[PDB]
Amino acid sequence: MDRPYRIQEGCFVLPETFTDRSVNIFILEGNERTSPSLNISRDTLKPDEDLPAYIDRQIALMKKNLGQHRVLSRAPAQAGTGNDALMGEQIAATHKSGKTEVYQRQAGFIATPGKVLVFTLTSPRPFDDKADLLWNTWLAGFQPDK
Amino acid sequence: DRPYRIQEGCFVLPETFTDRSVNIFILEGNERTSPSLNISRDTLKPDEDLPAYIDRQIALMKKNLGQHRVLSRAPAQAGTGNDALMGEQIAATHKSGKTEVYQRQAGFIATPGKVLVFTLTSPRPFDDKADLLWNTWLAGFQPD
Amino acid sequence: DDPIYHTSALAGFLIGAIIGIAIIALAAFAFFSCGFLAGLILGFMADQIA
Repeated sequence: MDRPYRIQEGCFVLPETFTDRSVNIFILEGNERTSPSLNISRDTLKPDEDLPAYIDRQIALMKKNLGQHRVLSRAPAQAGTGNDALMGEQIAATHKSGKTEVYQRQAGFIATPGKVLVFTLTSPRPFDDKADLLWNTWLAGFQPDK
Repeated sequence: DRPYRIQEGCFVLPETFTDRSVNIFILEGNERTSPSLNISRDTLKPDEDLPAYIDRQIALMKKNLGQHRVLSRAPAQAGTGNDALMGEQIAATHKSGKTEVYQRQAGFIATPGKVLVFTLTSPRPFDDKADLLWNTWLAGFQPD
Repeated sequence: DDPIYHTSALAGFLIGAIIGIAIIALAAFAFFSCGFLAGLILGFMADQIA
């Protein structure tokens, strides 16, 4: 059968057999330099895999597929505020793309049983106060569907 | 301060952001051998209407994809009744090595200057099931 | 100039067409369409037409 699916522009019906692999991408306008961009992706937990193990597997995937992937920090993260906020984990990490070092924050949360929601910020240069505030303002304003 | 909705919830974004999200739906475990659906976005150039935009997209695909062929172009509708969106759809093929894919793509002006595109892809010529999926998918869209 | 941070042609029909063929023809796309690697999906897409 067909189930509802919601996007910014409206809703439609999707056969329940389809897995959602949508990647949201938000391009922001720069000032003097190129601006960080934002991204939301999805994943499925393996059987008996908890979030820390999932994050480990993702770090390994980044190392296998990218150049010079380097974890700079790993810590708890929170999506939203109040009773419905999601508790998860985040990293900050760099990698090399051609001649340039790319900076990313990536946070994972179990939104529903077995389902991971990932929030990513990507910058072509080191984080600054503006980029950090964007990250925390974005995560804090997420309102999970109840 | 601008709200944004996804399946899992909603949030706020900077005021001037451009949405380049790609919705992607696959039949997991049969991804290489089953139909897939995806939805993408674009922005019209100044003074560019939808027919001219699709003209431009067709040329981009011929330039960037392998042996891209447009087999048909015809009116399309996203949704039903009063709120439906008008647009155009194409049927096409292209290749990546010795793998040929078949696609239907439809584009619509969702809001002023903003294009919404629906793409159905199959590794095989479209059978009756795939045509039914295409038409039920577009007909069920409800603009916000 | 980098499509990860700027508007580009990787949008609309073009990206829709690339995504469909990639799902079928490129095993690596399963990794760039989920989890952490999906953060760089547009970089992967650009490489498929360069």
